[PDB]
Amino acid sequence: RQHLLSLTRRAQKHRLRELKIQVKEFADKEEGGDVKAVCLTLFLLALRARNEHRQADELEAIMQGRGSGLQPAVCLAIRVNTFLSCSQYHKMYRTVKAITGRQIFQPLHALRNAEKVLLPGYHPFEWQPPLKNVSSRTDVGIIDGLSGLASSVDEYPVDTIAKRFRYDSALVSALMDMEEDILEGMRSQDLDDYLNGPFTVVVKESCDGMGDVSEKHGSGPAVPEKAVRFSFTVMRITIEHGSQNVKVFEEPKPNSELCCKPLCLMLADE
Amino acid sequence: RRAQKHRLRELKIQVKEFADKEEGGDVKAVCLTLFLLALRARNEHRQADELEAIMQGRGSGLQPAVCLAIRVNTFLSCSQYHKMYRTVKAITGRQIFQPLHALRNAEKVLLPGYHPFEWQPPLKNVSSRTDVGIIDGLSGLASSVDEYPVDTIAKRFRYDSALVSALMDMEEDILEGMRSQDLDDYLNGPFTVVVKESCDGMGDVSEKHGSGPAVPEKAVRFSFTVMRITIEHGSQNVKVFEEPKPNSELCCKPLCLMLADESDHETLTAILSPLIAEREAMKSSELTLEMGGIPRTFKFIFRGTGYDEKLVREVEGLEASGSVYICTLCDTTRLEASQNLVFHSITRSHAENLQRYEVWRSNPYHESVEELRDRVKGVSAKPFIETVPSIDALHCDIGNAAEFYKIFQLEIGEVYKHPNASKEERKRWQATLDKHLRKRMNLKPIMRMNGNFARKLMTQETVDAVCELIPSEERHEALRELMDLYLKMKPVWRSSCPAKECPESLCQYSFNSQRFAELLSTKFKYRYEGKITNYFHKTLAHVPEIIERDGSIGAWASEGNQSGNKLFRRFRKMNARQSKCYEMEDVLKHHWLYTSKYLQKFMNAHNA
Ligand SMILES: [Ca+2]
Ligand SMILES: [Ca+2]
Ligand SMILES: [Ca+2]
Ligand SMILES: [Zn+2]
Repeated sequence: RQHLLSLTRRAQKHRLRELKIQVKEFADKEEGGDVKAVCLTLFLLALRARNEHRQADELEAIMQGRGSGLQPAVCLAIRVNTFLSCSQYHKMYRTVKAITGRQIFQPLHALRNAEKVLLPGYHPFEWQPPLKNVSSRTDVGIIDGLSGLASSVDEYPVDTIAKRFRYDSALVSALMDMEEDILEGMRSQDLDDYLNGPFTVVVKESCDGMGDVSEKHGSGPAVPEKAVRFSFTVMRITIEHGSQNVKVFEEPKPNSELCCKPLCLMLADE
Repeated sequence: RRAQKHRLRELKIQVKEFADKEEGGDVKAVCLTLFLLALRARNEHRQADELEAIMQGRGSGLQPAVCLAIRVNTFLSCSQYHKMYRTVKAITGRQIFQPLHALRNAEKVLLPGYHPFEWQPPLKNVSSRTDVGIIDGLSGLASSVDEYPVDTIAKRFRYDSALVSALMDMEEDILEGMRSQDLDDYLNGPFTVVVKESCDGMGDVSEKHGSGPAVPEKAVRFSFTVMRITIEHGSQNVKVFEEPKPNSELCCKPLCLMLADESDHETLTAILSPLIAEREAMKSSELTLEMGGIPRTFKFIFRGTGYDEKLVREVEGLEASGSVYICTLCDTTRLEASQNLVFHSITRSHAENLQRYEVWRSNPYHESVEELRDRVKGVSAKPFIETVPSIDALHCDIGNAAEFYKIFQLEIGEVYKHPNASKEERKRWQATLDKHLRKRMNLKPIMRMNGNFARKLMTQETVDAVCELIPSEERHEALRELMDLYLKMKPVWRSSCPAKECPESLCQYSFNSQRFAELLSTKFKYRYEGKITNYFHKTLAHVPEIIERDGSIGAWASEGNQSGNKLFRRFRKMNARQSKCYEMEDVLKHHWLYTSKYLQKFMNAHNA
């Protein structure tokens, strides 16, 4: 009844009960069941009466997800490319939060969710004609690499732990990881962005056995331990537009450490 | 814009008339709280709180101390921190994190050799400069082809500079302490500081850079910990400050660190002679140091306690640990320890050690070696550091737990009935106990007995399990009672303040240890007839007096240093320059930072 900075959440509630009544009724009858946008514009106008387009634009930005927010993909990029771990990222998160007051970084589960979108096994795709001897599922993630290899005391002994992606799902993920660049190159070559022609991809796959990936996690020089990575890269995407082929996309630096996507990891002598 | 103006002018006139009449025309805060609550309704507390901030107006970014705290308590490199910085700056558009040079400037303040201080009287043989930070630990040790070849890289702070930086690091905390104790902020009483000393020779601090597991290299880190600060208000000493977690990873301030075996006694003494000179100089002086305006007079008490038995015996001039003179507190023989279990006193100081070494080297009464060594109770070396008579706690409970593990392996085999077996039934007994315990408690056995193993093994349940492996009828109770008493005893020393954590155990400890001694002496004489291990002498006979002399036993222990070893390795590979000269002062600087407190109360801001 007196002021509002000191009036608590429910004290203000009882102060403007009737404000809330009128605004909610008018909103959900005029905008067809909505109150967010109307109270948003209401506060924008009632603060812009004091010509504060700085704060107006800042608030429209936070409503547009751009500014002091770090959308989860961005924080995931930082945590990956900075080699942070989850406990350390949580330390930094809570510290920046408690000091600033804002929430500049995003919590861990908002990174797991934004990660699920970037691995393989998320998008719906379909082959034609369907792939012989290949499954039809579309949520196939990290398969065991042995591929159901017979592992008992009766068959040829094998202890090489190995993980991999399914080739088709990983290739689909690698393509929808660069959808944006595909579309940008499509525009740049003066092509109708609404096109679905037979895009000819050109991939370059390569395995290379590395040596001595073992360490010293303890008091002992454990053993020589070798690994083998099979990997690939989307070298060049072309389309058969008109009567010719045009590079919708060409890899800038083909043989770079961060354009060679991993596909299979095994611990075995090459 | 014009569109929404038209669309909403009705609500406009409605809300404006109603809010102008209701609260007096303060539509600003009214509509503010309106949209706040409306947006919170749909669980948008993120956007609601950031809008509360944007209207309040505050702290869009951080200040350099916080960024420094983050990259130190997160172990970021400089390339990585810069990468994160520029990413956030380009995405947000603001500048939340601070550039690297800002963090170097905010770092120059928290390292030692920044503040002014004044010793009065001056420190004998110590310089008077105040800006001496990281200096070569060899202290100008002559290194030519003609000298005793030394090759140990070693960095150190000057001891007084280190203490000055620690004190003006915990300035805010001890000011808050005086506030809480109903004293004056502007009081300059002679603050007596009580510092703990701890040196521990961590080993195998190397890593394979290329091919070849050849060389193992060791290290030594000498460090201290401000343990309490106490002003003498009027005619009483009030505890302005006490360390919450005394033997903790991150209050053991590093002071000196070197790459050299802990038992390379010449090198060790070459490195630690200057430090001992400095800590002997600053025992008859008073640090004058302006702290929050007004200047204060500090006055120190050093206590060397973070020493495992090995270094205690090495740097006090005592025979190696497997001698006949077992206790480093009382001069008694192992045989006489087993005859008389708990009646000993504490009678081995440092001045006594020096004087006995003088007796040895001089040999005043002209007697052969085997009665001279009785005269000098096993002191045949010149004492080097002044440590105090005390028992470690970590190694104490580990040793006692290993001895119970041995007793278990013996009871399984019923060594009492048929003694003197061979060295195959021994391993059989061991594997039996191992398989049995791994089956019953998922307690997978290991060789280097750590603290988790000792923690799990020393439980009434473990004896209740292993009791199902002895054909006897009474060894059951003869282990049950034994474990009962050992557990009634463990908190007394393991506690960081047994006076106000378990005073019943403390007032019964004498009776419990005496009964424990009787029980070992009667139902276990087949083992403790001669040899009794050192820790079953310390634990049994000296705890109820180490308590009355120092308070606790758990606080004055080496755990704080034993943990820091982790950090070292990490730093040495993640934050260093491989230069073999800079590569060690970097580790030492970063460890000093990590151990700071003006940053731990930033990385603990989420709680408060
Ligand atoms: Ca190769
Ligand atoms: Ca040691
Ligand atoms: Ca150690
Ligand atoms: Zn003793």
